[PDB]
Amino acid sequence: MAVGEANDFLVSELKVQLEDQFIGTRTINTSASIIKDFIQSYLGRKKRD
Amino acid sequence: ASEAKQTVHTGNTVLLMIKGKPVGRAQSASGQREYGTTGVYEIGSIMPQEHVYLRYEGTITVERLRMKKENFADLGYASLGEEILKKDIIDILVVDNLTKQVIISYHGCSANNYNETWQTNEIVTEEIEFSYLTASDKA
Amino acid sequence: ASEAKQTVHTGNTVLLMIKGKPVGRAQSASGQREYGTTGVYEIGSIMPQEHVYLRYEGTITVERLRMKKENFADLGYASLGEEILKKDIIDILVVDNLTKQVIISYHGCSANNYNETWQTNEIVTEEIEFSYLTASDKA
Amino acid sequence: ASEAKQTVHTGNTVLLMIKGKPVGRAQSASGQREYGTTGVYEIGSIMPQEHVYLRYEGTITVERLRMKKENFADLGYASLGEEILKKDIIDILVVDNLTKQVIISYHGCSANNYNETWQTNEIVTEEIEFSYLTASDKA
Amino acid sequence: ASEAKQTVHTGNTVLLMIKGKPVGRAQSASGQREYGTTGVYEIGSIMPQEHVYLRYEGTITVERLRMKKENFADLGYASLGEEILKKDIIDILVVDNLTKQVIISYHGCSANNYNETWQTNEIVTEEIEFSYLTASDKA
Amino acid sequence: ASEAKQTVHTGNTVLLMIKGKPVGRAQSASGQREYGTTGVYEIGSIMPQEHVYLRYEGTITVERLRMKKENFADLGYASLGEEILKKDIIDILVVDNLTKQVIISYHGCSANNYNETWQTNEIVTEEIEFSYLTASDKA
Amino acid sequence: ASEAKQTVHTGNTVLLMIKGKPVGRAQSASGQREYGTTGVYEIGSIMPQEHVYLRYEGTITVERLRMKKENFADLGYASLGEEILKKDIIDILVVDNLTKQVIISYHGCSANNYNETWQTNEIVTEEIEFSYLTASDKA
Amino acid sequence: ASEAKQTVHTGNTVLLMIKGKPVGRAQSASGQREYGTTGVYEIGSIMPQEHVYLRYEGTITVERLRMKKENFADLGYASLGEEILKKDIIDILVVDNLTKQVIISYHGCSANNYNETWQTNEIVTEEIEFSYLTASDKA
Amino acid sequence: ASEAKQTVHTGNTVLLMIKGKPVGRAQSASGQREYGTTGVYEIGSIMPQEHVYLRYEGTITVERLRMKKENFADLGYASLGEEILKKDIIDILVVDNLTKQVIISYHGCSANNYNETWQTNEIVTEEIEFSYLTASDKA
Amino acid sequence: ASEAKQTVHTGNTVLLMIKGKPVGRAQSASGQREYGTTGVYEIGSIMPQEHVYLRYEGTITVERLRMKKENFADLGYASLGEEILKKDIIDILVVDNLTKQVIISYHGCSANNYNETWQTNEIVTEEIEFSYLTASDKA
Amino acid sequence: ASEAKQTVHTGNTVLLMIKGKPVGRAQSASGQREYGTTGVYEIGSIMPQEHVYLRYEGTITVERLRMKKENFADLGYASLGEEILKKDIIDILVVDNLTKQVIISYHGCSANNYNETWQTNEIVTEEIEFSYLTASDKA
Amino acid sequence: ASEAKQTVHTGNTVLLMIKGKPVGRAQSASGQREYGTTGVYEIGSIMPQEHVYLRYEGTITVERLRMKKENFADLGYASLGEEILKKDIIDILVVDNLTKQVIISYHGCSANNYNETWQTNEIVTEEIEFSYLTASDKA
Amino acid sequence: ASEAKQTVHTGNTVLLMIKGKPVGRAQSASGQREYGTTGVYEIGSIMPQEHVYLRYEGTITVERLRMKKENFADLGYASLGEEILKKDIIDILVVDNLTKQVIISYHGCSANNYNETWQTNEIVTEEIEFSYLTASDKA
Repeated sequence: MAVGEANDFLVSELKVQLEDQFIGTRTINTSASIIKDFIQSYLGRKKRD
Repeated sequence: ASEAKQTVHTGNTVLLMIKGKPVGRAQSASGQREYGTTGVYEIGSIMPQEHVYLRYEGTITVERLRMKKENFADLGYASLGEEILKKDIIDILVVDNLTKQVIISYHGCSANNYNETWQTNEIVTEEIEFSYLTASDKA
Repeated sequence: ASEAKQTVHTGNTVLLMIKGKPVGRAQSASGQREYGTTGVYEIGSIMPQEHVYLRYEGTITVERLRMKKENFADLGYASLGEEILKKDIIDILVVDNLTKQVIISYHGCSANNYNETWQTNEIVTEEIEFSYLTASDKA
Repeated sequence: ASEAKQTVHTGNTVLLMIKGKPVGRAQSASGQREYGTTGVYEIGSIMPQEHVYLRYEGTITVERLRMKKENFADLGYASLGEEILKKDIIDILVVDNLTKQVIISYHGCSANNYNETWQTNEIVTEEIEFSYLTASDKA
Repeated sequence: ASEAKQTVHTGNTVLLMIKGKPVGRAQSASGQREYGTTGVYEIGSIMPQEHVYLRYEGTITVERLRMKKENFADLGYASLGEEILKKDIIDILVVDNLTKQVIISYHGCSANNYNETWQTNEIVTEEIEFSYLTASDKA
Repeated sequence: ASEAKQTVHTGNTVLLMIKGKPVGRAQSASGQREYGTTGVYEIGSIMPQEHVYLRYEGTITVERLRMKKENFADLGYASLGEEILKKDIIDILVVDNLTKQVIISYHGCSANNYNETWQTNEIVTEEIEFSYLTASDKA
Repeated sequence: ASEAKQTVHTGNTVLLMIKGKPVGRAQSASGQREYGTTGVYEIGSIMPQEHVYLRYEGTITVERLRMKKENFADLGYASLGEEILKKDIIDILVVDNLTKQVIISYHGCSANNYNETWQTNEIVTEEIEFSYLTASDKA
Repeated sequence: ASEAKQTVHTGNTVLLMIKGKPVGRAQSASGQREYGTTGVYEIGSIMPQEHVYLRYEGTITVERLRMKKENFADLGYASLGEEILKKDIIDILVVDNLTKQVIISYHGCSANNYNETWQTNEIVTEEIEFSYLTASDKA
Repeated sequence: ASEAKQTVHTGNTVLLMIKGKPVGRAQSASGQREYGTTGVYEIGSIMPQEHVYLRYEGTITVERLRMKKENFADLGYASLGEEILKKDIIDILVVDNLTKQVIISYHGCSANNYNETWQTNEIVTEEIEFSYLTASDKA
Repeated sequence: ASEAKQTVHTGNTVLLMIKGKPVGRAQSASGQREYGTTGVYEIGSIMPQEHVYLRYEGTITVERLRMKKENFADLGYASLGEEILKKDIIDILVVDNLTKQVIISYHGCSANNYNETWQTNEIVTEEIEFSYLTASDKA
Repeated sequence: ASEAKQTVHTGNTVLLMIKGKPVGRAQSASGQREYGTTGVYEIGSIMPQEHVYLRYEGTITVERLRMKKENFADLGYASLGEEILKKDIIDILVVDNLTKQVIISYHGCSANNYNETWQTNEIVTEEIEFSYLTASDKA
Repeated sequence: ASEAKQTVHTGNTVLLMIKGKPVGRAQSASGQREYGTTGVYEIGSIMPQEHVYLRYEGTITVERLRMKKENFADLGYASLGEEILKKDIIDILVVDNLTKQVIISYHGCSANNYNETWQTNEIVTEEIEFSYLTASDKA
Repeated sequence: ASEAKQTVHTGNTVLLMIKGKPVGRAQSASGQREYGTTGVYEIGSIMPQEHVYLRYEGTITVERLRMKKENFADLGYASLGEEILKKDIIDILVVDNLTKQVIISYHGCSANNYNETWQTNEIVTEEIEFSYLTASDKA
């Protein structure tokens, strides 16, 4: 139960931030290399605490 | 000839980028990084026995002309007073201008000082400085 | 670029206003700020985990040709010695020359140091530095 | 055209004056003034709650060629050794050259350092510095 | 970085409260507490078999700038001379600003000692040390 | 800003008085008080049941530059030698020079110790301690 | 070089644990021990005949930044008020974060004193002292 | 400024004298004096009803550079070994230079303790502490 | 002088090699060393009799144009943050371009500070500084 | 200058040894020793007639960095908890490196007290204080 | 101006004389003085009331081309190491070239630092700095 | 100026001797003396009626760099271990190296404590305290 | 005309020499020398009573291109690592180029720092620094 509960929270909050970062689709300058970085920025924060 | 064929970076083949946004018309930027390295010492010897890493210190400084519209203050990415209490972390990236691919990334920047200058015959200029958690690069 | 179209501010299109009076023939001005940012460190990791703000510092410098009249002393916005103790809170604004628009403002200015230059073969300059409670802009 | 019609001071339209005496042929002089301003701080806040004036510090520096006759030392207005025990206060004034009217006054000056320089192809020059009780201006 | 998300309390976020009213211009608050612990020793063995708590001892010190009005003497939380014997037991709380939420509380403080300071050119400051029945936190 | 707005007392505005006479060149003043609070401790509980005030004790120290005339011994206050037996009870006051408003009063001071300090290349300084009966808040 | 070669322990790699849980933002830890050694002295000789161990005593102190959540009182370890009577024996460990290898263990700690420090423009800090029964070397 | 008109004594103007002869190269002189004051406490009231002077206690310390000749041992004001028991009571005075006018006087000093120092590359220095029957000033 | 005959080394005939890789397009490098030499002094003589060595310090600086690939990060001989803690001892050699001969070598290099420069109208430079255990040459 | 010809010992040449094995990364060693000397006083004379040695007292303290392995606890020269009562008396020697030649020796040390320290970003360090039967040197 | 008529001193009409010998081919000289002036401040006023002198400092610098003979070493007015300790008080005078008149004099000169320059493509300069008891002039 | 004119003793010229032998590399020497002066106090008067000398006590400490040969233990003076029982009375002298003139003598020294200090990257130092019977002034 | 007929030294008429060896192709060298002069001060006076020499400090710096063959490192006269333990004293002499006669001598030099620089379009350069016991000159 609790293994799934953490997963559900982690996925919702990842979506909550992507809803700003890239779902805004603000330019065609959004290289995949920045997508990889932003993911690692999210992972770094979840790893830190 | 073409800027993609040289083996070395220069100012005009690089683009400053920020969360969801290209910055542009930046003058310069410098990233300082230190590992606080310290040398272990022994009796019976004058040479250091080894060197140990102790603390990661680092800063990024940014230097830009004051734009007439949607400047740093209006955007708030460097900002003033007790609004700082509600200015979250920023990520700052240095990107190949022709390809839009990352050269390096700074994680977790937040302000350290923010200054400007005015003079009669000159451009209004701004100095910004952030402290950050980690530098990085990947592919 | 054409006069109205310039996408960067300049000394030609900016003028300093203090207590509702323009500071004409200003030589320069510098805004300076520090947030006393400090990093939180731990045993078990080299880097700071997060940074926090502790004490805000604000400062502004102003240079101005010594005016025959309506200098800062005559203005009543600066004074010498035991006259300073009878002078209430001052406010300073940076105003756009073309649009009549506040560019930034400073709240609760008070003098820090105030300095002269009586040189031969040169124009006399007054040099002043203030502290303020906060820096601001509201478009 | 005439020096009286400009709205700004310059070196040659100003005359250095001293008790009962015009000085003349001075190279430069600077008057430093500080109010030791300090910012009160609170818990629950990062901004300073107010700024308070604490101490009036100030100095005047003077810079002149060594005159061949009736120089500073012969006059004694900057002087040497344990004759300083009997050198009373001096008042120093900065005066409009065309009108002989006061621009500012320094009350209560007394020496802080006194230096000279000699070199083969050059004028003998002198540096003097006094500390003073109050700056002032009136009419 | 921002106040809502930092994991460590600072003097910048906390507010100090007394009798349901905030403290003005507190410079510090220290709280020292002892349990007088002692180790149960025996013959036949060198180290203690277990420790026992003997007594509760509480101390708190508050350092404050001397407000022009409504200081501790004017506000009635402290008093000079005869008057302390008339005063009631007083409650002091620590409270985060953003939520007005109690962090800890010193249930029923009472004064021990009172220290004040005046100096040339410089801020007037106070200090009071209290003792308290109990200290506790909830929510 | 002005001395008519600042919320905190400063040594700048504060004057010092003794026997209804103001003190010249007073440097610093310490003010200590104790109410000998003792905790009433119990069998059957570790905490104190209440705190009780028990013996009052205070001390005021005054630091002053040795005046060329009207020092403490030349003025007739605390002095050297046999004359201490005939120095009667004397009161001290702290005042605001801006309005001549009394801050506090030390009722019925008496001398404890007199320190005079001479050091080469330094101003002569003094440091007298006084015991006093009561203190009071007025105005 | 790497943390897998350096010959000396560092706070960088060392982690701290209590009740089988790691401590966040631990700043410093002191560890004292005494074996009350007494010299056995004689008639007929000036030197000691031998040294004997006599009473064991130790102390561990832990310094920590006040967490916004799960501090020592909020986590349920050493706390304030009556609840100390019901805080059972708890063990502390020092670990290498690289391999999770135990460095040392403090068997059966108990609280001695709790210091909490608040200062304006500084991070909130804490300092708890614990007595412990035995310590051990493992791995 | 000048010696005749300053309102504060300095080490620059004062001269120290002993047995009607000046002291050579004195570095400091401190004079500590106590009256042993005590507060008269009662049952039925917490504060003292009045203070009483109990005892006179006098101390003076003089720090001096070790003259090649005519130091305290050579001059007979102090002595090593057996000899102090032969020496008389000695009078020390403070005297302004310009008028040879007594400021204070330590009637009948007598040595307590004597301290000397030698160091590499550095000046040899002395110190003597005396006690005295009475201290007084007139004219 | 002719190419092989030059009796002085130059940047044209020297290239830096690190872990068996040449650092092409190096801008500069500086070697820096201190022996912590200290002199032994005495009473009885002004000069130091002999000098001794106490702590050795070694340092080397390197500047290099930021390479599109095979920069120090990509090389694996430098890295950022928590990547540095996984990187073993590095060795650096200075090698003659014409003879393929070691000019000097450094043992046990570790990074101290490592710095960027992203300027407009300029080539990007990496700026690095290392500590090492020892400096050496063996022809 | 060179090691063979210097006339003064340094921490650079000495090596510290224990039980026939060197000490790793010792930072200091201090040795304090007292003879408890007392002066034989009489009636009829003020100074002592002769001094007498009463007791031998020996102390030595060693400060060391916490080796990852083979520290004092791991190596068996010191121990935590119960174990010190099992350990033997231990010999410590000082020895010049170049000749492996004993300088002094602490015959039969035994532990008194043990002190350890962990800190953020910083080196872990130790300290042990011993007492010893006798100290002697030969050859 | 004509040769005798120049109302300002120059290096062409001034020459340095030391112990009755002219220092020909002097490059430069600087006279430097400080009076250790200090301000007296008070509670009750922001400004210093009066300033006083505490310690006089005198210094003079001299630069001179290294003479094949009759340099300062050969002159016997400077020397190296243990030769300096055998050299009596030196006096220096500044003398007018046209009138043979003392311009200023220095009393009791002694050396402070004394320095060389052996550069290629340049003339060798000796660089010296002295302290003196007093500076003076008597026309 | 020369060592044949200066009026004050300096560690430069002063030599140190023991048992008629000069000490090499002596750093510093302290010399304390007490005459246990007690004030004779009265009923009917607050002041002392007279002061009387009562018990003589002195101490001399000597600081020295550990010589490679002929240190205090290797030379046969104060030493370690049993041999202290057989170290007879020994005298110390202070001398002027210029003329070999005795400054003072410490008659009949005896050892009190011996400190030896070893620190990494520092010279080995020592600090011995001696009690002595009498001292004397000669020449 | 001929270099022997001028009365002044220059770089090309001087030859750097070392034990049994001419150096040659040196760029520059500077010899710093200080006497640590200190001014004795008195009460009753502001002028220093005399100046005393206290310590002889001095250094020689040397600056040379890196030679292709038999350089400083290969010769070892400035050298690296823990070979410094076996590098004896060096004497360095400055000699008339046409006559080979001594101008000055430095006794007892040993290293203090040793540095180099490399750059693309430039010569490899070296900086060396020694500390020495005495400067000197004779005939």
